[PDB]
Amino acid sequence: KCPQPKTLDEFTIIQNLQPQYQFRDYFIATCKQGYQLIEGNQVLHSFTAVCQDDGTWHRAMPRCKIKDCGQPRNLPNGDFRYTTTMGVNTYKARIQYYCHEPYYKMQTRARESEQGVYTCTAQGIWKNEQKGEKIPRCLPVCGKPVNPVEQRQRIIGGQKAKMGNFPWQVFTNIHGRGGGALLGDRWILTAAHTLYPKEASLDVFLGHTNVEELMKLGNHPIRRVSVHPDYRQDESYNFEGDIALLELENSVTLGPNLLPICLPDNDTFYDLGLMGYVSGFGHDLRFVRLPVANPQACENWLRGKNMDVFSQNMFCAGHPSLKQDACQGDAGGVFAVRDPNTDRWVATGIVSWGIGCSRGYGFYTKVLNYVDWIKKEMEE
Amino acid sequence: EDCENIFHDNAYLLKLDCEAGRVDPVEFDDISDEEIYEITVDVGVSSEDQEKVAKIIRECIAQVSTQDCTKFSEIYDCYMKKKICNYYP
Repeated sequence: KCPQPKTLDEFTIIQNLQPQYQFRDYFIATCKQGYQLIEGNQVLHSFTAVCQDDGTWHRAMPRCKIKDCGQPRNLPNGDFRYTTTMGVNTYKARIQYYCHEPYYKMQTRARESEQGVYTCTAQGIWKNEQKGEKIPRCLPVCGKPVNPVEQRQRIIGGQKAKMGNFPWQVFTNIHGRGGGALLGDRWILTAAHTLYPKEASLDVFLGHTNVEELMKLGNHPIRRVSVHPDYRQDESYNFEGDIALLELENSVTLGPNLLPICLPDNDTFYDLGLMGYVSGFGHDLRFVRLPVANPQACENWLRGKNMDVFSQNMFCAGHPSLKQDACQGDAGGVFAVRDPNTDRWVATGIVSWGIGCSRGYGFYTKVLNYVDWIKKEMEE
Repeated sequence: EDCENIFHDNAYLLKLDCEAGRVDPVEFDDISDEEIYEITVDVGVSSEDQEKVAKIIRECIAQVSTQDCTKFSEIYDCYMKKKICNYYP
Protein backbone atom coordinates (compact mmCIF):
# COMPACT_ATOMS: atom_id res chain seq x y z
CA LYS A 1 0.00 0.00 0.00
CA CYS A 2 1.03 3.60 -0.69
CA PRO A 3 -0.90 6.83 -0.07
CA GLN A 4 -3.65 8.18 -2.30
CA PRO A 5 -1.97 10.60 -4.76
CA LYS A 6 -3.13 14.13 -3.96
CA THR A 7 -2.46 17.03 -6.30
CA LEU A 8 -0.39 19.96 -5.05
CA ASP A 9 -2.45 22.59 -6.88
CA GLU A 10 -5.84 22.45 -8.61
CA PHE A 11 -4.99 22.32 -12.34
CA THR A 12 -3.58 18.77 -12.10
CA ILE A 13 -5.68 15.87 -13.40
CA ILE A 14 -5.04 12.38 -12.02
CA GLN A 15 -6.03 10.06 -14.87
CA ASN A 16 -8.27 7.31 -13.45
CA LEU A 17 -8.01 7.86 -9.68
CA GLN A 18 -7.91 4.28 -8.35
CA PRO A 19 -9.27 3.80 -4.80
CA GLN A 20 -5.95 2.39 -3.57
CA TYR A 21 -2.57 1.72 -5.17
CA GLN A 22 -0.59 -1.43 -4.39
CA PHE A 23 2.96 -2.42 -5.30
CA ARG A 24 3.78 -2.58 -9.04
CA ASP A 25 0.83 -0.23 -9.58
CA TYR A 26 1.16 3.35 -10.84
CA PHE A 27 -0.67 6.50 -11.90
CA ILE A 28 -0.13 9.37 -14.33
CA ALA A 29 -0.68 13.12 -14.02
CA THR A 30 -1.91 15.48 -16.74
CA CYS A 31 -3.03 19.11 -16.75
CA LYS A 32 -5.99 21.10 -18.04
CA GLN A 33 -6.11 23.28 -21.16
CA GLY A 34 -3.37 25.90 -21.20
CA TYR A 35 -1.30 24.25 -18.46
CA GLN A 36 1.85 22.14 -18.39
CA LEU A 37 3.75 19.85 -16.04
CA ILE A 38 6.62 21.53 -14.21
CA GLU A 39 8.26 19.75 -11.25
CA GLY A 40 10.42 22.54 -9.85
CA ASN A 41 11.57 24.69 -12.76
CA GLN A 42 11.70 22.16 -15.62
CA VAL A 43 8.95 21.42 -18.14
CA LEU A 44 7.70 17.83 -18.28
CA HIS A 45 5.92 16.30 -21.26
CA SER A 46 4.41 13.56 -19.06
CA PHE A 47 4.44 12.40 -15.44
CA THR A 48 4.25 8.87 -14.05
CA ALA A 49 4.75 7.65 -10.48
CA VAL A 50 5.05 4.01 -9.41
CA CYS A 51 4.19 2.57 -6.00
CA GLN A 52 7.74 1.64 -5.01
CA ASP A 53 7.51 -1.16 -2.43
CA ASP A 54 6.94 0.89 0.71
CA GLY A 55 4.29 3.61 0.95
CA THR A 56 6.21 5.93 -1.39
CA TRP A 57 6.04 7.12 -4.98
CA HIS A 58 9.38 7.16 -6.78
CA ARG A 59 8.89 10.83 -7.74
CA ALA A 60 6.88 13.55 -6.02
CA MET A 61 3.67 15.06 -7.37
CA PRO A 62 4.32 17.79 -9.98
CA ARG A 63 2.37 21.03 -10.33
CA CYS A 64 0.48 22.33 -13.37
CA LYS A 65 1.65 25.90 -13.86
CA ILE A 66 0.28 28.16 -16.58
CA LYS A 67 1.71 28.08 -20.09
CA ASP A 68 3.60 31.14 -21.33
CA CYS A 69 3.42 31.90 -25.05
CA GLY A 70 6.57 34.00 -24.62
CA GLN A 71 7.34 37.43 -26.00
CA PRO A 72 5.18 37.93 -29.13
CA ARG A 73 6.91 38.12 -32.49
CA ASN A 74 8.06 41.56 -33.59
CA LEU A 75 5.88 42.88 -36.40
CA PRO A 76 8.16 44.32 -39.11
CA ASN A 77 7.45 48.03 -39.65
CA GLY A 78 4.82 47.70 -36.91
CA ASP A 79 4.36 46.98 -33.21
CA PHE A 80 1.76 45.69 -30.74
CA ARG A 81 -0.03 46.54 -27.50
CA TYR A 82 -1.40 44.35 -24.72
CA THR A 83 -5.19 44.31 -24.45
CA THR A 84 -5.09 42.09 -21.36
CA THR A 85 -2.75 42.66 -18.42
CA MET A 86 0.36 44.41 -19.72
CA GLY A 87 3.52 42.32 -19.77
CA VAL A 88 1.59 39.06 -19.23
CA ASN A 89 2.22 36.44 -21.92
CA THR A 90 0.38 33.58 -20.18
CA TYR A 91 -2.69 31.67 -21.34
CA LYS A 92 -5.75 33.72 -22.36
CA ALA A 93 -3.66 36.83 -23.08
CA ARG A 94 -4.47 38.98 -26.12
CA ILE A 95 -2.50 41.58 -28.07
CA GLN A 96 -3.33 44.17 -30.74
CA TYR A 97 -0.94 44.56 -33.66
CA TYR A 98 -0.78 47.88 -35.48
CA CYS A 99 1.38 49.32 -38.24
CA HIS A 100 3.29 52.61 -38.16
CA GLU A 101 0.62 54.79 -39.72
CA PRO A 102 0.48 56.78 -41.92
CA TYR A 103 3.61 55.21 -43.41
CA TYR A 104 2.74 51.50 -43.39
CA LYS A 105 -0.70 49.90 -43.47
CA MET A 106 -1.76 46.45 -42.29
CA GLN A 107 -3.12 44.26 -45.07
CA THR A 108 -6.82 43.41 -44.92
CA ARG A 109 -8.75 40.42 -46.23
CA ALA A 110 -12.48 41.37 -46.11
CA ARG A 111 -11.98 41.91 -42.00
CA GLU A 112 -10.73 44.66 -39.70
CA SER A 113 -10.41 45.57 -36.01
CA GLU A 114 -10.17 41.86 -35.15
CA GLN A 115 -7.45 41.62 -37.82
CA GLY A 116 -4.47 42.27 -35.54
CA VAL A 117 -5.91 40.51 -32.48
CA TYR A 118 -3.72 37.56 -31.49
CA THR A 119 -4.32 35.50 -28.36
CA CYS A 120 -2.21 33.10 -26.29
CA THR A 121 -3.82 29.77 -27.14
CA ALA A 122 -3.59 26.47 -25.26
CA GLN A 123 -0.68 25.21 -27.38
CA GLY A 124 1.54 28.02 -26.10
CA ILE A 125 1.53 30.01 -29.36
CA TRP A 126 -0.06 33.30 -30.42
CA LYS A 127 -2.89 32.49 -32.84
CA ASN A 128 -6.06 34.13 -34.18
CA GLU A 129 -9.58 33.35 -35.36
CA GLN A 130 -8.88 34.13 -39.01
CA LYS A 131 -5.30 33.09 -39.86
CA GLY A 132 -3.43 30.91 -37.38
CA GLU A 133 0.08 31.50 -36.07
CA LYS A 134 1.19 33.73 -38.97
CA ILE A 135 1.68 37.39 -38.04
CA PRO A 136 0.07 40.27 -39.99
CA ARG A 137 1.94 42.16 -42.71
CA CYS A 138 2.51 45.92 -42.72
CA LEU A 139 2.31 47.21 -46.28
CA PRO A 140 3.57 50.64 -47.38
CA VAL A 141 1.20 53.26 -48.76
CA CYS A 142 2.16 54.51 -52.21
CA GLY A 143 1.18 58.18 -52.37
CA LYS A 144 -0.02 60.31 -49.46
CA PRO A 145 2.95 62.51 -48.48
CA VAL A 146 2.99 63.97 -44.98
CA ASN A 147 3.68 67.49 -46.32
CA PRO A 148 2.02 67.75 -49.75
CA VAL A 149 2.62 70.82 -51.88
CA GLU A 150 0.13 73.66 -51.55
CA GLN A 151 -2.62 73.53 -54.16
CA ARG A 152 -3.42 77.26 -54.02
CA GLN A 153 -0.82 78.48 -56.51
CA ARG A 154 0.25 82.12 -56.43
CA ILE A 155 1.91 84.36 -58.98
CA ILE A 156 4.52 85.01 -56.28
CA GLY A 157 5.81 81.49 -56.83
CA GLY A 158 8.43 79.77 -54.72
CA GLN A 159 10.19 77.16 -56.85
CA LYS A 160 12.04 75.79 -53.78
CA ALA A 161 10.87 72.36 -52.60
CA LYS A 162 10.49 71.77 -48.87
CA MET A 163 10.90 68.64 -46.76
CA GLY A 164 8.17 66.10 -47.49
CA ASN A 165 6.79 67.55 -50.74
CA PHE A 166 8.54 64.80 -52.74
CA PRO A 167 9.32 61.92 -50.35
CA TRP A 168 9.74 59.57 -53.34
CA GLN A 169 12.42 61.64 -55.10
CA VAL A 170 15.77 59.84 -55.18
CA PHE A 171 19.25 60.87 -56.34
CA THR A 172 21.49 58.77 -58.59
CA ASN A 173 25.05 59.48 -59.74
CA ILE A 174 25.83 56.62 -62.13
CA HIS A 175 27.42 58.13 -65.23
CA GLY A 176 26.19 61.56 -64.17
CA ARG A 177 23.63 63.46 -62.15
CA GLY A 178 20.26 61.72 -62.14
CA GLY A 179 17.25 60.73 -60.11
CA GLY A 180 14.02 58.79 -59.90
CA ALA A 181 11.21 57.73 -57.56
CA LEU A 182 10.57 55.17 -54.82
CA LEU A 183 8.27 52.17 -55.25
CA GLY A 184 7.47 50.43 -51.98
CA ASP A 185 10.41 50.19 -49.59
CA ARG A 186 12.83 48.40 -51.94
CA TRP A 187 12.33 49.36 -55.61
CA ILE A 188 13.51 52.45 -57.50
CA LEU A 189 11.91 53.60 -60.76
CA THR A 190 14.11 55.56 -63.17
CA ALA A 191 14.94 55.96 -66.85
CA ALA A 192 17.07 53.49 -68.78
CA HIS A 193 19.39 56.10 -70.30
CA THR A 194 20.70 57.05 -66.85
CA LEU A 195 21.94 53.43 -66.65
CA TYR A 196 23.02 52.86 -70.28
CA PRO A 197 23.71 56.28 -71.85
CA LYS A 198 23.61 56.79 -75.60
CA GLU A 199 27.17 58.17 -75.72
CA ALA A 200 28.92 52.36 -63.96
CA SER A 201 28.96 52.81 -60.18
CA LEU A 202 25.19 53.17 -59.58
CA ASP A 203 25.18 55.14 -56.30
CA VAL A 204 21.59 55.79 -55.16
CA PHE A 205 20.71 58.44 -52.57
CA LEU A 206 17.36 59.41 -51.09
CA GLY A 207 15.62 60.87 -48.07
CA HIS A 208 16.29 64.64 -48.03
CA THR A 209 16.13 67.77 -50.17
CA ASN A 210 19.75 68.93 -49.76
CA VAL A 211 22.30 67.30 -52.06
CA GLU A 212 24.91 67.47 -49.29
CA GLU A 213 22.53 65.70 -46.91
CA LEU A 214 21.39 62.98 -49.34
CA MET A 215 25.00 61.84 -49.51
CA LYS A 216 25.30 62.13 -45.72
CA LEU A 217 22.18 59.94 -45.40
CA GLY A 218 24.27 57.01 -46.65
CA ASN A 219 24.45 55.09 -49.90
CA HIS A 220 21.83 52.55 -51.00
CA PRO A 221 23.39 49.54 -52.77
CA ILE A 222 21.58 47.72 -55.56
CA ARG A 223 21.03 44.05 -56.32
CA ARG A 224 19.23 43.41 -59.61
CA VAL A 225 18.86 46.02 -62.35
CA SER A 226 15.99 45.29 -64.75
CA VAL A 227 16.18 47.39 -67.92
CA HIS A 228 13.20 47.11 -70.26
CA PRO A 229 14.24 45.09 -73.35
CA ASP A 230 12.85 47.71 -75.75
CA TYR A 231 15.67 50.11 -74.81
CA ARG A 232 18.64 50.16 -77.20
CA GLN A 233 21.78 51.73 -75.74
CA ASP A 234 23.50 52.03 -79.12
CA GLU A 235 20.60 53.77 -80.90
CA SER A 236 21.44 57.36 -79.91
CA TYR A 237 18.13 58.75 -81.15
CA ASN A 238 15.38 56.39 -79.95
CA PHE A 239 14.51 56.19 -76.25
CA GLU A 240 11.80 53.56 -76.75
CA GLY A 241 11.24 51.70 -73.50
CA ASP A 242 13.28 54.27 -71.54
CA ILE A 243 12.37 52.74 -68.19
CA ALA A 244 14.08 50.56 -65.59
CA LEU A 245 13.82 49.30 -62.02
CA LEU A 246 16.40 49.15 -59.23
CA GLU A 247 16.11 46.74 -56.30
CA LEU A 248 17.87 47.86 -53.13
CA GLU A 249 20.02 45.42 -51.17
CA ASN A 250 18.00 46.22 -48.05
CA SER A 251 14.56 47.74 -47.64
CA VAL A 252 14.25 51.31 -46.36
CA THR A 253 12.39 52.37 -43.22
CA LEU A 254 9.75 54.78 -44.47
CA GLY A 255 9.05 58.10 -42.81
CA PRO A 256 7.82 61.64 -43.47
CA ASN A 257 11.02 62.29 -45.45
CA LEU A 258 10.75 59.05 -47.45
CA LEU A 259 7.53 57.63 -48.93
CA PRO A 260 6.80 55.74 -52.17
CA ILE A 261 4.75 56.91 -55.17
CA CYS A 262 1.67 55.37 -56.72
CA LEU A 263 1.46 53.78 -60.14
CA PRO A 264 -1.13 54.93 -62.71
CA ASP A 265 -4.31 52.87 -62.91
CA ASN A 266 -6.59 54.47 -65.53
CA ASP A 267 -5.87 56.58 -68.60
CA THR A 268 -7.74 59.63 -67.25
CA PHE A 269 -4.44 60.76 -65.68
CA TYR A 270 -3.18 61.46 -69.23
CA ASP A 271 -6.04 63.70 -70.36
CA LEU A 272 -4.88 66.89 -72.06
CA GLY A 273 -4.53 69.77 -69.61
CA LEU A 274 -3.66 67.74 -66.51
CA MET A 275 -1.02 69.42 -64.37
CA GLY A 276 2.06 67.55 -63.22
CA TYR A 277 5.06 68.34 -61.04
CA VAL A 278 8.64 67.34 -61.86
CA SER A 279 11.29 67.68 -59.16
CA GLY A 280 15.03 67.91 -59.71
CA PHE A 281 18.36 69.17 -58.46
CA GLY A 282 20.82 71.73 -59.79
CA HIS A 283 22.43 71.97 -55.07
CA ASP A 284 18.89 71.64 -53.67
CA LEU A 285 15.62 70.10 -54.84
CA ARG A 286 13.45 72.35 -57.02
CA PHE A 287 10.05 71.61 -58.52
CA VAL A 288 8.06 72.98 -61.45
CA ARG A 289 4.50 72.28 -62.60
CA LEU A 290 3.97 71.54 -66.30
CA PRO A 291 0.78 70.82 -68.26
CA VAL A 292 0.51 67.70 -70.39
CA ALA A 293 0.46 68.88 -74.00
CA ASN A 294 -1.31 67.79 -77.16
CA PRO A 295 0.50 64.66 -78.44
CA GLN A 296 -0.09 65.97 -81.98
CA ALA A 297 0.98 69.58 -81.39
CA CYS A 298 4.31 68.23 -80.12
CA GLU A 299 5.01 66.17 -83.26
CA ASN A 300 4.43 69.15 -85.55
CA TRP A 301 6.79 71.16 -83.35
CA LEU A 302 9.25 68.25 -83.44
CA ARG A 303 9.31 67.45 -87.16
CA GLY A 304 9.03 71.18 -87.88
CA LYS A 305 12.52 71.81 -86.46
CA ASN A 306 14.76 68.94 -87.58
CA MET A 307 13.29 63.19 -86.85
CA ASP A 308 12.73 61.73 -83.38
CA VAL A 309 10.71 58.89 -81.86
CA PHE A 310 7.47 60.20 -80.35
CA SER A 311 5.45 57.01 -79.86
CA GLN A 312 2.27 56.02 -78.03
CA ASN A 313 4.34 54.78 -75.07
CA MET A 314 5.49 58.41 -74.71
CA PHE A 315 3.80 61.72 -73.98
CA CYS A 316 4.79 65.38 -74.03
CA ALA A 317 4.33 68.10 -71.42
CA GLY A 318 5.05 71.82 -71.27
CA HIS A 319 4.24 74.85 -73.37
CA PRO A 320 6.36 77.18 -75.55
CA SER A 321 4.98 80.40 -74.05
CA LEU A 322 6.45 79.29 -70.72
CA LYS A 323 9.78 80.97 -70.00
CA GLN A 324 11.30 77.93 -68.26
CA ASP A 325 13.85 75.68 -69.92
CA ALA A 326 12.98 72.40 -71.62
CA CYS A 327 15.54 70.68 -69.34
CA GLN A 328 13.83 71.90 -66.17
CA GLY A 329 13.07 68.41 -64.90
CA ASP A 330 15.74 65.98 -63.77
CA ALA A 331 16.86 62.90 -65.68
CA GLY A 332 15.08 59.70 -64.65
CA GLY A 333 12.76 61.66 -62.37
CA VAL A 334 9.05 60.91 -62.53
CA PHE A 335 6.26 63.14 -63.85
CA ALA A 336 4.24 63.44 -60.64
CA VAL A 337 0.49 64.03 -60.98
CA ARG A 338 -1.94 64.00 -58.06
CA ASP A 339 -5.44 62.56 -58.36
CA PRO A 340 -7.78 65.33 -57.14
CA ASN A 341 -10.35 62.69 -56.12
CA THR A 342 -8.31 60.36 -53.88
CA ASP A 343 -5.58 62.98 -53.18
CA ARG A 344 -2.84 60.46 -54.02
CA TRP A 345 0.30 61.06 -56.07
CA VAL A 346 0.85 58.87 -59.14
CA ALA A 347 3.94 58.81 -61.37
CA THR A 348 2.38 59.07 -64.83
CA GLY A 349 5.69 59.72 -66.60
CA ILE A 350 9.47 59.49 -66.46
CA VAL A 351 11.88 62.18 -67.65
CA SER A 352 13.24 60.58 -70.83
CA TRP A 353 14.27 62.49 -73.99
CA GLY A 354 14.26 66.28 -73.77
CA ILE A 355 15.30 67.60 -77.17
CA GLY A 356 16.64 71.15 -77.22
CA CYS A 357 17.52 71.78 -73.57
CA SER A 358 16.67 75.47 -73.94
CA ARG A 359 12.96 76.20 -74.46
CA GLY A 360 9.96 74.28 -75.74
CA TYR A 361 8.02 71.13 -74.95
CA GLY A 362 9.32 68.20 -72.93
CA PHE A 363 8.87 64.50 -73.60
CA TYR A 364 8.43 61.70 -71.08
CA THR A 365 7.88 57.93 -70.82
CA LYS A 366 4.24 56.92 -70.36
CA VAL A 367 4.34 54.72 -67.26
CA LEU A 368 0.80 53.37 -67.65
CA ASN A 369 1.64 51.07 -70.57
CA TYR A 370 4.65 49.77 -68.60
CA VAL A 371 2.86 49.12 -65.28
CA ASP A 372 2.40 45.41 -66.04
CA TRP A 373 6.14 45.07 -66.64
CA ILE A 374 6.89 46.97 -63.41
CA LYS A 375 4.60 44.73 -61.35
CA LYS A 376 6.32 41.69 -62.89
CA GLU A 377 9.87 42.62 -61.89
CA MET A 378 8.83 43.72 -58.39
CA GLU A 379 6.78 40.67 -57.37
CA GLU A 380 9.62 38.27 -58.25
CA GLU B 1 15.64 87.33 -64.87
CA ASP B 2 14.89 84.19 -62.86
CA CYS B 3 12.24 85.87 -60.69
CA GLU B 4 10.53 87.49 -63.69
CA ASN B 5 10.29 84.31 -65.75
CA ILE B 6 9.23 82.23 -62.73
CA PHE B 7 6.38 84.61 -61.89
CA HIS B 8 5.33 84.70 -65.55
CA ASP B 9 5.23 80.90 -65.57
CA ASN B 10 3.26 80.68 -62.32
CA ALA B 11 0.69 83.22 -63.53
CA TYR B 12 0.34 81.41 -66.86
CA LEU B 13 -0.08 78.02 -65.16
CA LEU B 14 -2.82 79.70 -63.12
CA LYS B 15 -4.40 80.92 -66.35
CA LEU B 16 -4.33 77.36 -67.70
CA ASP B 17 -6.01 76.09 -64.52
CA CYS B 18 -8.60 78.85 -64.95
CA GLU B 19 -9.22 77.84 -68.57
CA ALA B 20 -9.73 74.24 -67.43
CA GLY B 21 -12.08 75.25 -64.60
CA ARG B 22 -9.79 74.03 -61.82
CA VAL B 23 -9.26 77.44 -60.14
CA ASP B 24 -11.74 80.25 -59.59
CA PRO B 25 -10.34 83.69 -60.53
CA VAL B 26 -12.03 85.53 -57.64
CA GLU B 27 -10.29 83.15 -55.21
CA PHE B 28 -6.85 84.44 -56.22
CA ASP B 29 -7.79 87.88 -54.84
CA ASP B 30 -7.85 86.44 -51.28
CA ILE B 31 -4.54 86.22 -49.42
CA SER B 32 -3.84 87.09 -45.80
CA ASP B 33 -0.93 89.08 -44.41
CA GLU B 34 0.16 85.84 -42.73
CA GLU B 35 0.18 84.01 -46.06
CA ILE B 36 2.10 86.86 -47.69
CA TYR B 37 4.60 86.68 -44.82
CA GLU B 38 5.01 82.94 -45.36
CA ILE B 39 5.41 83.11 -49.15
CA THR B 40 7.84 86.03 -48.96
CA VAL B 41 10.01 84.54 -46.20
CA ASP B 42 10.17 81.06 -47.75
CA VAL B 43 11.36 82.31 -51.15
CA GLY B 44 13.77 84.61 -49.31
CA VAL B 45 12.83 88.28 -49.24
CA SER B 46 14.32 90.86 -46.91
CA SER B 47 12.27 91.08 -43.73
CA GLU B 48 12.32 94.85 -44.26
CA ASP B 49 11.05 94.40 -47.84
CA GLN B 50 8.17 92.20 -46.63
CA GLU B 51 5.69 95.05 -46.13
CA LYS B 52 6.78 96.64 -49.42
CA VAL B 53 6.15 93.41 -51.34
CA ALA B 54 2.80 93.17 -49.53
CA LYS B 55 1.91 96.71 -50.61
CA ILE B 56 2.77 95.74 -54.19
CA ILE B 57 0.64 92.59 -53.95
CA ARG B 58 -2.39 94.43 -52.58
CA GLU B 59 -2.11 97.30 -55.07
CA CYS B 60 -1.85 94.88 -58.00
CA ILE B 61 -4.75 92.72 -56.82
CA ALA B 62 -6.78 95.93 -56.56
CA GLN B 63 -5.68 97.51 -59.86
CA VAL B 64 -7.07 94.58 -61.86
CA SER B 65 -10.85 94.56 -62.24
CA THR B 66 -11.14 91.91 -64.97
CA GLN B 67 -12.15 88.74 -63.12
CA ASP B 68 -11.56 86.51 -66.16
CA CYS B 69 -8.67 84.10 -66.78
CA THR B 70 -6.47 86.92 -68.14
CA LYS B 71 -6.15 88.66 -64.74
CA PHE B 72 -3.21 86.40 -63.86
CA SER B 73 -1.35 88.01 -66.75
CA GLU B 74 -2.32 91.58 -65.83
CA ILE B 75 -1.45 91.20 -62.14
CA TYR B 76 1.89 89.74 -63.22
CA ASP B 77 2.56 92.78 -65.40
CA CYS B 78 1.70 94.97 -62.41
CA TYR B 79 4.12 92.95 -60.27
CA MET B 80 6.74 93.65 -62.93
CA LYS B 81 5.88 97.35 -63.22
CA LYS B 82 6.05 97.81 -59.44
CA LYS B 83 9.46 96.03 -59.58
CA ILE B 84 8.72 93.20 -57.16
CA CYS B 85 11.63 91.04 -58.37
CA ASN B 86 14.12 93.65 -57.19
CA TYR B 87 12.95 92.59 -53.72
CA TYR B 88 13.55 88.89 -54.54
CA PRO B 89 16.85 87.05 -55.25
